[PDB]
Amino acid sequence: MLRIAKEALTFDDVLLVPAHSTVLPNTADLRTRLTKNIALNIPMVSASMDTVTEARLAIALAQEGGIGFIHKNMSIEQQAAQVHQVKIFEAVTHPVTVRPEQTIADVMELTHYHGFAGFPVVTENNELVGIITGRDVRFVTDLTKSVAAVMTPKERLATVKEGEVQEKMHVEKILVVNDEFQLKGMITAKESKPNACKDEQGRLRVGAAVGAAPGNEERVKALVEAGVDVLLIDSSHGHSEGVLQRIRETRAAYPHLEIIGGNVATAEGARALIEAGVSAVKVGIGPGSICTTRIVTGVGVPQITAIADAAGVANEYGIPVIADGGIRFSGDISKAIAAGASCVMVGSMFAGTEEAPGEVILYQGRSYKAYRGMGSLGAMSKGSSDRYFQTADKLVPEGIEGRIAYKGHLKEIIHQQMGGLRSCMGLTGSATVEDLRTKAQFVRISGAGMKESHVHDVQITKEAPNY
Amino acid sequence: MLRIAKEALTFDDVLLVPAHSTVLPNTADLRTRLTKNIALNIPMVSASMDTVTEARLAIALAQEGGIGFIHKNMSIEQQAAQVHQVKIFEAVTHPVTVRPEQTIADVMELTHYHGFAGFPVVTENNELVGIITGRDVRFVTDLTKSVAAVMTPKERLATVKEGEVQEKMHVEKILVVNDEFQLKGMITAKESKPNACKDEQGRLRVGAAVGAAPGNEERVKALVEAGVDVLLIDSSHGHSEGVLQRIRETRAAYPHLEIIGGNVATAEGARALIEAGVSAVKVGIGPGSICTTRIVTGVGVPQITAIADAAGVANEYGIPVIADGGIRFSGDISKAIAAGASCVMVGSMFAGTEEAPGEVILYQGRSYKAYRGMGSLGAMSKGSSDRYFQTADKLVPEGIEGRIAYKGHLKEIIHQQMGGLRSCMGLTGSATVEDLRTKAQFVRISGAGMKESHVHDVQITKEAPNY
Amino acid sequence: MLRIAKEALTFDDVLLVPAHSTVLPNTADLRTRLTKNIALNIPMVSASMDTVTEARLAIALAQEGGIGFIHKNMSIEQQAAQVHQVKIFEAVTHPVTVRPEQTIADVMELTHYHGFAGFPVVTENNELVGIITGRDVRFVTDLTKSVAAVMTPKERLATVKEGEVQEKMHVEKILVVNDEFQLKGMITAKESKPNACKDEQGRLRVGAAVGAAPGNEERVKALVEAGVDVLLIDSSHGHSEGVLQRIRETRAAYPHLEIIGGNVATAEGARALIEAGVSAVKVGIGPGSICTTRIVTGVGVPQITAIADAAGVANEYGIPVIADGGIRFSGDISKAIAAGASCVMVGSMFAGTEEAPGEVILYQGRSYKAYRGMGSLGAMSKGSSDRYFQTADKLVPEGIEGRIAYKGHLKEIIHQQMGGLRSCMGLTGSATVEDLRTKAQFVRISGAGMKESHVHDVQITKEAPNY
Amino acid sequence: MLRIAKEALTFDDVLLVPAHSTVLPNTADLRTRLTKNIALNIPMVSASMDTVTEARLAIALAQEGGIGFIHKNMSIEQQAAQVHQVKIFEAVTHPVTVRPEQTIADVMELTHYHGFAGFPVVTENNELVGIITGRDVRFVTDLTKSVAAVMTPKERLATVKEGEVQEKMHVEKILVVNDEFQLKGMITAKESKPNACKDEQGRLRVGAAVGAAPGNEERVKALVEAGVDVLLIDSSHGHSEGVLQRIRETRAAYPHLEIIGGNVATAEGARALIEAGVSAVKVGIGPGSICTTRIVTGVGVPQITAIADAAGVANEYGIPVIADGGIRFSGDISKAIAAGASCVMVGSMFAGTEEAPGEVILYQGRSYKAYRGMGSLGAMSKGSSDRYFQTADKLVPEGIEGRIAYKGHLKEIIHQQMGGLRSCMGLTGSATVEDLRTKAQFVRISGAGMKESHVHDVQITKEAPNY
Ligand SMILES: COc1c(C)c2c(c(O)c1C/C=C(\C)CCC(=O)O)C(=O)OC2
Ligand SMILES: COc1c(C)c2c(c(O)c1C/C=C(\C)CCC(=O)O)C(=O)OC2
Ligand SMILES: COc1c(C)c2c(c(O)c1C/C=C(\C)CCC(=O)O)C(=O)OC2
Ligand SMILES: O=c1[nH]cnc2c1ncn2[C@@H]1O[C@H](COP(=O)(O)O)[C@@H](O)[C@H]1O
Ligand SMILES: O=c1[nH]cnc2c1ncn2[C@@H]1O[C@H](COP(=O)(O)O)[C@@H](O)[C@H]1O
Ligand SMILES: O=c1[nH]cnc2c1ncn2[C@@H]1O[C@H](COP(=O)(O)O)[C@@H](O)[C@H]1O
Ligand SMILES: O=c1[nH]cnc2c1ncn2[C@@H]1O[C@H](COP(=O)(O)O)[C@@H](O)[C@H]1O
Ligand SMILES: [K+]
Ligand SMILES: [K+]
Ligand SMILES: [K+]
Ligand SMILES: [K+]
Repeated sequence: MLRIAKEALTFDDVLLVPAHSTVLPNTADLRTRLTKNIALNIPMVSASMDTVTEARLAIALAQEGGIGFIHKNMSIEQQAAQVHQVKIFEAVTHPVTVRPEQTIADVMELTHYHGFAGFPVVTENNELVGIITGRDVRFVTDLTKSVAAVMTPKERLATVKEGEVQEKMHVEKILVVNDEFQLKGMITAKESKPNACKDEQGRLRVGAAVGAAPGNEERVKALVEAGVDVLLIDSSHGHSEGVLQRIRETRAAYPHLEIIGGNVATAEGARALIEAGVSAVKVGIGPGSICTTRIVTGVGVPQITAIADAAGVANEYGIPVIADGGIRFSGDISKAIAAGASCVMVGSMFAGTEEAPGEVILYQGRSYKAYRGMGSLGAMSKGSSDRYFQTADKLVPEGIEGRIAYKGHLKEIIHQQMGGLRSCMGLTGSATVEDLRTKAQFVRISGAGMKESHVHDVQITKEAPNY
Repeated sequence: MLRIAKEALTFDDVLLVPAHSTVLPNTADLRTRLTKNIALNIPMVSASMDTVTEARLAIALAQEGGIGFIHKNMSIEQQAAQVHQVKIFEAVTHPVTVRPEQTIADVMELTHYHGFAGFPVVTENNELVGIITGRDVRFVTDLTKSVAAVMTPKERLATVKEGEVQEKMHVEKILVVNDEFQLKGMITAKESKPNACKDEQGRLRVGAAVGAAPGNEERVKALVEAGVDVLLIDSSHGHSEGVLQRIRETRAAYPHLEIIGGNVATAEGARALIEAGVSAVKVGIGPGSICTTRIVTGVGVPQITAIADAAGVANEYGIPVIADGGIRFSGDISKAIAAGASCVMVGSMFAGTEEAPGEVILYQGRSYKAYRGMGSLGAMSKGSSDRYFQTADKLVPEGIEGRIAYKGHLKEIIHQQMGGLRSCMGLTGSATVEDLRTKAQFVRISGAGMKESHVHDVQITKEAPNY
Repeated sequence: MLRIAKEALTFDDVLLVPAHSTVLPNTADLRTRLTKNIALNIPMVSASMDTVTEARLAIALAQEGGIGFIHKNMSIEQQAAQVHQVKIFEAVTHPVTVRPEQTIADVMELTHYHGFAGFPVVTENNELVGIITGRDVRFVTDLTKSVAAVMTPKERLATVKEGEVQEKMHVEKILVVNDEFQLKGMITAKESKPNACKDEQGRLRVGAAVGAAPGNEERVKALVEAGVDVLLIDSSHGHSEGVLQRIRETRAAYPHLEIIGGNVATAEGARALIEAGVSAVKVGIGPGSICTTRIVTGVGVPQITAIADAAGVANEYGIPVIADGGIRFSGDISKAIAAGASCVMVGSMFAGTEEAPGEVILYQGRSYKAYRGMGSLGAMSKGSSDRYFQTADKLVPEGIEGRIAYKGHLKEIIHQQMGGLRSCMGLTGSATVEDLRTKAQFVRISGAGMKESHVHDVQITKEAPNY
Repeated sequence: MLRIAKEALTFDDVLLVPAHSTVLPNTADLRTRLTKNIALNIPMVSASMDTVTEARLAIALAQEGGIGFIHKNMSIEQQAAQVHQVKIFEAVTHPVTVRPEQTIADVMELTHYHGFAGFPVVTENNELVGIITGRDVRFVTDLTKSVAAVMTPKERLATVKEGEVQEKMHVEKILVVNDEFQLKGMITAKESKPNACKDEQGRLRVGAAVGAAPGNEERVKALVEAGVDVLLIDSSHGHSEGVLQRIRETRAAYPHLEIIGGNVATAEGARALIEAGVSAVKVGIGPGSICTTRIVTGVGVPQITAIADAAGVANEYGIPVIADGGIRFSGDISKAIAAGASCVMVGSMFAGTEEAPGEVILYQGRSYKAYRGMGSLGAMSKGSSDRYFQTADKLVPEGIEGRIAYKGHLKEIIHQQMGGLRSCMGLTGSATVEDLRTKAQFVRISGAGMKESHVHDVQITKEAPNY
């Protein structure tokens, strides 16, 4: 009579089972797939939220092996600039410089009559027209001569266009130019981040979100043109025709573009996304820390069941599932993977790190940052308006606005969390992320089983970095 | 051995499943049925409680698309007057006026020798006997003449009886009279509330409760005579013979009267109510916020199972179910509908609004209103007594007395709550209330699933209007 | 592999189902059986605990329709005296009196020369030897005569032996004597408590506990000789051979004595008690408010399942079940009955009433009384010792010592609680306790169902007498 | 689809069932097996943790009938010295003594011219070369003679080598020597601890842990050479090949050594340990009070199911199971045994006793001791380092550091806890630990059943010693 499918389960209803293992935590292999064609070094992506991911965090995350997704709550050029920033990220030097009109006396004023390498010569703005060296000047007496009658001319310089160049240097100092022969710096013949997630040309990978409303074409175009590695079409309802249509159109317009579509929480929803053309299915309706959808609307599916149901279909097409929302501890990452996901998307876990947007706030002598639902009033009010234009029709939010404890640097957080994954892989005898994802077993536990799992019956005196 | 049917479920044991959808929240259709013949524009009715619904709230609710139920804790004429108030609600002007005995000097005292429209002329009390205009007087010198020798006489006036009249005006100012030609105002040729729930003649709908005890005939009669749209026979035990008898008698006496009977919590109970003649089955034994029945008596049925069981029968006769009690958030409304209800009856959700009875109370520098069970001592003590008459026989209450946070205006609350319904209809791909009610699917969740549903693991900094 | 029977259930896991009803709460019939041959007017007995039941409460409870069980933590004669007190409870007057040696002047000193009824004449100690009346003296001048030469002699008095006598009075004042013709008072030709639980001779019923250890014979004998109506052999383990043996012996020694045996929590245990000869099976291992057995020992059975299992057997022999422990609200009484019990035994519910032993304690400006497990250290330390005698062998308690809020008078508590029963009987359409016990149905509910049952989502401003 | 075995259960999900019993708590038999060949007098062992077990507690526990396991967070010789200490524990006297060079005047200086037993004579360091008695001196005048010309020579002494000797005394005072004839004390012809757990030669039993990393051979060798009764190879992952290999090697090197291996939480894991050669299977992955494994890694198995699954296999080979972690109250011990374990290993239950390592700490005017996971940062930092050597590679802890309330003496704790076991054995009619372990039955209970089990609805005024 009551129309009810079986009991759906979330992270706290299950525990993974230990198994025979020849795997040590530090030998565990963390590599996995974000989409059919994009590899991750760690099974983490960052949420596309104005309180989690801008260029700063996207770069830091990619350096550690994951991919950040730039949020859409900014203008097109703003978003494209963010992507571009990530794509060109290098860490070049930017030397002291003179004019073709400046005199030798000007130069001697700078050098202080003791030897020097040289000064790149630049025009009114900002053309590079030569160089003057400690050997061009050592024996020039006439302090009145302009730098241009004694400089090494344009053609004797060794240069590169911005964007490894270390190949062309095989000469040991090279001047970076652009398309109008305009100086941008210098690089002088000299791996900090071996787990970096990078594209075929050794650039850091980045993603960016656009959402499903009509009229996104201009935004998509600019993001692809800025070299985005993966496009996320993010919606609170991936099973909506609107979303499927938007995915179809984007697939048809960029047949090689890796696209993530979601969110869904069912087999059917994962099926309709795959049919629309996604390269990856993003799963989660309502499990997010800052989410009130389940309460406001009554709709949702516990996240371990949502994952397994979406993966049941997505596996049949070779399509990876992304588990998005509700990850609170590193043991949830293990569980989301064993349920069928190839990686997890996280907000709160990364929010409040140094790298996330926003400044630190003090509240009762303790450190926090802003963290808010993308569907909260504040996140939505940066709507398209200016409130000058906007106003019986008030928005009904499905997210809250809050504060989250300051976490410090992203790198240490990732290391803490992946530690716990590695240890689970040793416990479950999973060599690779695939083995955890396809072979690990669960048991179902009661509320009393979950209390035994936590710390219990002792006073914690010190905070542990993973708990 | 132990006599036990299956596990019964309440709101927090279930979540609705998202589905393929061509529905947008703002295109969702909220219309539904209160009874076999009365349509609602929104699936909400207000509880019949002395701390929720009197004329004030009944009018405000009907203007928004629902129906209020006037409570019975007042005299017959009091209750009939409340219904009448709702039925005649308009928002007429009520102009300045003179006597047939008053002189022209009296008039000139009022006008101040500059032009005027006119003054309706009235008797000792309160008959209308004519009009005197700025053109009746402009050239009357004799300030001593009585208004009656120069007034426009009774028959040259254009008038209407109280109770659209805008048809007869096709003349642009019309004088409202009653049956003794007595003046009541004026209306001068001039839609704020398009979702208003209205009867075939464009009057706001209203309901009123009587309860099941013998001797209600006089009360019913007066309520029907006051134009009540729907009679509620409300009881803590709708499956009691007393209640069924009372419903039978009322059906026989008013074969066209829409009658709501309840409350029940079973198939059988819904069946016996339908057999007795109800136009709608009201469901809920014990789920109310202020209810202690379950604890005091040990009896009750979790409300999602109570709804589905009652709807299983009521569907077979085309009879709508009203889900009454236990609605706390807008997601519960979605759930109660998907379980089989056509609308929800709410107390606490509306209590504490400006429109509900009682004044605002301050308690520790914060705003509240009184909200009490109709079976609490205070609600019951307004019994029939005066305590002068009343007293080893003390009442045993099944409701408590309390306070509820001030909510502000009803209109904003309704908009907040229906927002969440609309969003669920988009999530579940339900175009109409019927589709949610008959096609949406649930999953069953654990206590851990319900914690994931809420906000979790972040500090809320601002209160969201729906949470 | 793990040796586990099905899920056992307690009060909060179930709710009763409303049903068709021709029963009104105030017409509900509360009468039930304590044992095969002893009727109760209300389905309550009081626990045999030194903080719940001594004569005071036993009398008050019997007057309301139940039976109190005097505890065993006192000497034999102490316990027999308590029983006796209950058995003889009447509410006699006790007039002013003179000596056969006292003079007329002594009498006139007392009367003050205005008329008087008379003075019963008594010996050195305390024999009754006659009467002197206002008419024996009115005309006796000689103030020196001793009362004995003018008294109405022994044989003209109308008298009764202690222990209705109102039959012999058919004469209107009668002098109460004992076996040595010794005066005890007077009763002068004059129903407050119609629900009183009484024996065939109109005396209040009382029970008394002895426990199962060897050597109880003397105690049993004295209790039977004091007119105890029902003997309780109370143990934390009724399925222990020791207990069954003790029951066997007592049955053989008093074939007509109603005996309660327990506690058990299984079919088997109820069977072995019946076989041993009990007139009633008492059920409950670990559910008591002050009990720590379940935690200390790991043993126990949730009380609704314990009841139904014990009743499954006990029903086949016509033997009533007593549900003992874990009753917190009046809805638990309804549930315990529907699970199969004929009445409930309560401790905390009665503890802290005026009538229970101990004085009121103030603790932070609020009223309490002592309430302790009979297996707590304090209850057990009144062992048999004096601590002078007693002491690597310390007792290991299965009960705690605590305080319970002052409740006031027992009568009001009973009325509050039976109110809730009556209302459940109306809700479930149970005319008699038997119908609730054998025909009412349960549903099983989740933790979320139990939260809906309570008060929720409102601030209680006043305490309700049943909640 | 989701890969899930049945619901696993922990202590609070179950209760034992009372049964027919001829067993009294004080007649219950507590003896059980630690391994195939080592008997315990009580079914308790202490955890191998630097905050629970060093020699002090190992000795106290063995005296009460259990076995302590010395932890490995110390050097080899340190650990061997601890074992040795336990093995030689006696409670000898150590008399006053003189030199062969000291004069009679020196002696008379000590005696004070009144009679004396005698003085054992010792060399430079520390050889025993004779004795001088109150009868050797009574008649020696020459105060200048050296003790050696008047002493009773080496050969007239009655002596024993360190390590019952009371047999050789059959002479009543005997001088304890070593292998270089060096004096160690004296024992003079004189059962406090009858439940002592002892080896075939009447020495207290002790265990010691080594862990599974390569290179443990030297440590094992020294522990065996120090007379360890049982070797524990303890790991957070007993199903890891590394652990199984280490067990294999140790079995092959010491075919008669009793070895405990673990921890596992499955049938398979218990099977692989038995195959590797263990004499006992230790069970528990994640249930420990101070454990965060379940949360950090997501892996674990509720402990009652982990026990029964491991015992299902281990029973088929006659191999005992040790239930390790998550024991909080004495009722958990009963449950762990009935689930299949032969004894329990405890940390927090013993931590904070006088005997456990560490000093008492005051924190807000109350007594505590340190208790920490062996996998917490602090426990692990005593790594092998000195931090001078050690440092993007920080450890990821699976244990926390905390404080636990001071418990007093271990003996009283054990007596409290075994009290509760004994009482359960009476309740379940289990004469021996074997009967509880193989015949007792469980019921499964809800969260509401567990609340009824606890104290509820009363204010505890005094702390009970077992709760
Ligand atoms: C896009 O971000 C999300 C996602 C991924 C999810 C939910 C959600 O509320 C939002 C924010 C809601 C927004 C931005 C409103 C616009 C819309 O999407 O129509 C959710 O409940 O599951 C998944
Ligand atoms: C007799 O009172 C009880 C009863 C009825 C129960 C329990 C209990 O602990 C005591 C007190 C325990 C005592 C007096 C110790 C003596 C003994 O009985 O051996 C329980 O857990 O279920 C039922
Ligand atoms: C050995 O002590 C344990 C045991 C028995 C268990 C766990 C645990 O974390 C530790 C401490 C973890 C350590 C010492 C890290 C070294 C390692 O073992 O690799 C657990 O979760 O179940 C059982
Ligand atoms: O306002 C919101 N309402 C509901 N879900 C949101 C909202 N904003 C973001 N989300 C989702 O919640 C996820 C983050 O969940 P978290 O890691 O548990 O903080 C995001 O990746 C989006 O899926
Ligand atoms: O005193 C009472 N006891 C139990 N139920 C009540 C009482 N008064 C009103 N009710 C019911 O509780 C409902 C309101 O529930 P609420 O919306 O959860 O506050 C009413 O519509 C009646 O069904
Ligand atoms: O010390 C004790 N330990 C366990 N049970 C007890 C103890 N003392 C009394 N009882 C039982 O607990 C019952 C009272 O339970 P209550 O009504 O829930 O307070 C008594 O009737 C006895 O069955
Ligand atoms: O740091 C740790 N993490 C997890 N388990 C631990 C750790 N240290 C000890 N243990 C285990 O926890 C047990 C003690 O559990 P307790 O009795 O519940 O305090 C030990 O016997 C080990 O099995
Ligand atoms: K949420
Ligand atoms: K309620
Ligand atoms: K209890
Ligand atoms: K734990």
